[PDB]
Amino acid sequence: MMEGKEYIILKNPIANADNSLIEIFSYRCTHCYDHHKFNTMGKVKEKLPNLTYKFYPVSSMGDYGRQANEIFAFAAFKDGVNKIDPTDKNSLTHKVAKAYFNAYFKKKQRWENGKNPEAFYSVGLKAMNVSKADLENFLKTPEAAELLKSYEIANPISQNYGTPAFVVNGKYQIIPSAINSPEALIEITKELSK
Repeated sequence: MMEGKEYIILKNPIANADNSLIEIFSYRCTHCYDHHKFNTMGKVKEKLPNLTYKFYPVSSMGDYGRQANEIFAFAAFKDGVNKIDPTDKNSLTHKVAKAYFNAYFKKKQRWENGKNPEAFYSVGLKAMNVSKADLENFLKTPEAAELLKSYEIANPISQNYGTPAFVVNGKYQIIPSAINSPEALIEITKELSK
């Protein structure tokens, strides 16, 4: 509960993020994979059901960060329409992250280092069971523009301590040395979110 020990105050806050825990992550981030395997954010949601939980991908990370942002924005949008929390293991967000984490870390896939975005999109499109056209049409919408703009802030936040980064109410990033357990993450989030 002390600035500079458990948390820092972001110089610029995430817009529209009151009463929320947001995980800034990358598909090519190993600890992000760990936190997905043990569904950390889902554990927080269980103990703090009334917060909003989001995942902000980091477009500046990986050869395909910019394409991943599109796919995750589409998953977030659809999870929203479907009223499934993105920390739910049945969400499209979770299914998409699982597929990319699996591909990147277990299969050591790199999709030709940036030269084959079609193969990269396909992992996410298959995971969501939608077509490339669905994605192209989503990307024409204002809802897509808003999600993709909101994700821009994940890039400067990721430079504070790397990924994953945990941001509460859009204003405070939990300092990673303070997160010694999901219990600690929950306690800190509960303190910072009131």
